[PDB]
Amino acid sequence: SVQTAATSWGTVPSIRVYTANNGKITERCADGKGWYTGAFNEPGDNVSVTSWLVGSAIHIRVYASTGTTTTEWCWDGNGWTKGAYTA
Amino acid sequence: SSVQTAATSWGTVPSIRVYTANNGKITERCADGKGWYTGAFNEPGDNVSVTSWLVGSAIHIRVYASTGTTTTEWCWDGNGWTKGAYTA
Amino acid sequence: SVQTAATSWGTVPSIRVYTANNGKITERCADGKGWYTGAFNEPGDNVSVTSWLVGSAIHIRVYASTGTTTTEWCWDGNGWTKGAYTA
Ligand SMILES: CO[C@@H]1O[C@@H](C)[C@@H](O)[C@@H](O)[C@@H]1O
Ligand SMILES: CO[C@@H]1O[C@@H](C)[C@@H](O)[C@@H](O)[C@@H]1O
Ligand SMILES: CO[C@@H]1O[C@@H](C)[C@@H](O)[C@@H](O)[C@@H]1O
Ligand SMILES: CO[C@@H]1O[C@@H](C)[C@@H](O)[C@@H](O)[C@@H]1O
Ligand SMILES: CO[C@@H]1O[C@@H](C)[C@@H](O)[C@@H](O)[C@@H]1O
Ligand SMILES: CO[C@@H]1O[C@@H](C)[C@@H](O)[C@@H](O)[C@@H]1O
Repeated sequence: SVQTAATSWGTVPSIRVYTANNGKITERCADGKGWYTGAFNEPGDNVSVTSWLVGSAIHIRVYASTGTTTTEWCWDGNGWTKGAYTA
Repeated sequence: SSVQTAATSWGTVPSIRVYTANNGKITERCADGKGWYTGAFNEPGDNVSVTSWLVGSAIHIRVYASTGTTTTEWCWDGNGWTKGAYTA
Repeated sequence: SVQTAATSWGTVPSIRVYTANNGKITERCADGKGWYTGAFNEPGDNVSVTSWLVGSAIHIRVYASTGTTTTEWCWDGNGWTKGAYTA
């Protein structure tokens, strides 16, 4: 099957669901209305996620695994960038 | 090969929910500050993820159950498990 | 492919990433000044994690699965101990 990971924040709430499918991770988003496709699109067969609020600003870390290599992807409001995580 | 689990918790007691995908079936184990018991959640799936949030003292849980390329969202809001609006 | 589970707490933040690799689950840690190897080391092919704060004290529960047997490991400030979880 496809593999998913989920995070949420606040009380509305905001939800982000990540799906690993055919070597690619994509993102679906809800913020109190309908679902929409998120900006996140990077390779992976396995995915985990965690998020935290710095005041009103959400920060997301997505851990994308292909073989024995896990790449950390960072959302800090402006774009998805590679993090310094190593195994 | 092995079962696949997802976990969420809330408050300081705490309350914990663990979801296990086992040979195409997802079941739920629960702790609320005593022992473990089997929860009301039972739906098909080979893969499960979960998130939860509090509105005051009221827990809201979203479980994402996947079979092949089809992900179904299940919603706990205090009364029972309902299918959610999630699509992909 | 390796399988990961991620949790975070606070606003720095603190992040823990658990990786199941060839029947071994290991832990990588970030507390605001780089990644280091954590004290968690247990057998398993699948891992999930949840954590919560009681005031300023962090508690972690890691669910490690081999076949159909899931073992819960507990961090409560001092060390990793066997939890009461069964299925
Ligand atoms: C506003 O942008 C949306 O929300 C952010 C928190 C991220 O999840 C991003 O990928 C998504 O497209
Ligand atoms: C500032 O560093 C960035 O954010 C931290 C919270 C970590 O996710 C780290 O790997 C990443 O490079
Ligand atoms: C009160 O009901 C128990 O706790 C709820 C929060 C849900 O996890 C439900 O499946 C479980 O049976
Ligand atoms: C009220 O709507 C329900 O809860 C939202 C937070 C979303 O999970 C949505 O898909 C679901 O149908
Ligand atoms: C202080 O010790 C570090 O942080 C704890 C919260 C645990 O993740 C432990 O395994 C790790 O070595
Ligand atoms: C106090 O009991 C310990 O912590 C609880 C929150 C549960 O994780 C339980 O399985 C564990 O034995």
